[PDB]
Amino acid sequence: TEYCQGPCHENQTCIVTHESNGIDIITALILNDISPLCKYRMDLVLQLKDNASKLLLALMESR
Amino acid sequence: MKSNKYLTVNKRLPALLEKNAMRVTLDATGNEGSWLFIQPFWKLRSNGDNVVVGDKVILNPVN
Repeated sequence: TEYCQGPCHENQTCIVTHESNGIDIITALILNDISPLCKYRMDLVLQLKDNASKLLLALMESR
Repeated sequence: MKSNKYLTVNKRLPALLEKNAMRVTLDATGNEGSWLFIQPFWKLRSNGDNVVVGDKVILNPVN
């Protein structure tokens, strides 16, 4: 986020066009629920989802 | 489907050669012991969660 939460315009391209699936891993973080963590403790999965959403928002900004 | 028989576990029956193992066969009508519980052995779903296609289910004996 702090890499690209500004209109950096470079780290965003560096991240989206990554041959690592990481851009897909962020989406999975948002959507898919963490099965063991969420049952035992729900706050941390919520924090993960919020941070993933903030990162994805950072990934568009002035584009 | 091919055999038209239900997988039933005869609890009080030794296996072919196992010293202290139970026997499982195909009964054409069920001996009231043909109930198998799909517990979450995959460690991904939780009790009551939908059985995930491909999930490592645990078809434990009921009777």
